[PDB]
Amino acid sequence: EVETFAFQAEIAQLMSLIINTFYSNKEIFLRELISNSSDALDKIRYESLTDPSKLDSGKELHINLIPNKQDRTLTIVDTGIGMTKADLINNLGTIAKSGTKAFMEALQAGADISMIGQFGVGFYSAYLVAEKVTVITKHNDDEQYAWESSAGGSFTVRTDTGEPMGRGTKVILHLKEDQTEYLEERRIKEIVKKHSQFIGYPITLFVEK
Ligand SMILES: c1cnc(-c2cn[nH]c2)cn1
Repeated sequence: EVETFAFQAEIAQLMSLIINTFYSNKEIFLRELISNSSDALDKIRYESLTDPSKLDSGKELHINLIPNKQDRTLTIVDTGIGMTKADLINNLGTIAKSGTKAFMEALQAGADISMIGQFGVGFYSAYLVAEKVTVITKHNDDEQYAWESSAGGSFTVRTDTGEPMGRGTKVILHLKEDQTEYLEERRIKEIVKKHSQFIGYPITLFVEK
């Protein structure tokens, strides 16, 4: 049972701009997704300070980077607070309408795409390198759901029957054919060292057989 939704016009405009603008510094997508994971881990940590049972779904707070050259996917896994179904539909827990508005005024006033995270819509930088993005998420107050979009103005939401997560979010980047450098160990290591050196959670880069 798959539900198909239309993006708000402003968000469709944001994704088309990310996809169509010539902009070589694509590597910032990873910084933005790791920063979102860190924000999500901060949220569940804060809730656990007054209610330890919030971590019954998983005590470990971490970020895993899982490249898969056979599937041509880069997966970013975190054990943060996760998102409800309502969060997923409402632009993955962002204020993307007003964030896009501010972002696009900044771009016409000197800014470049690498500053997207300052406007709260850094998730959509995934489409710098991915032709399709799948988001699997589990919030303590909801069931496990799968969000998916290949842009084109629509996204889908369905209950996820796959591997249970416990709690957190898994962003699966189905990479573009010419963006497979982000599956190489030394390239991922370089980007993490360059842009995410002060993230306060363990970031584990998985290796492949
Ligand atoms: C990218 C975008 N959003 C997230 C997230 C996780 N929990 N809540 C929001 C993670 N990575």
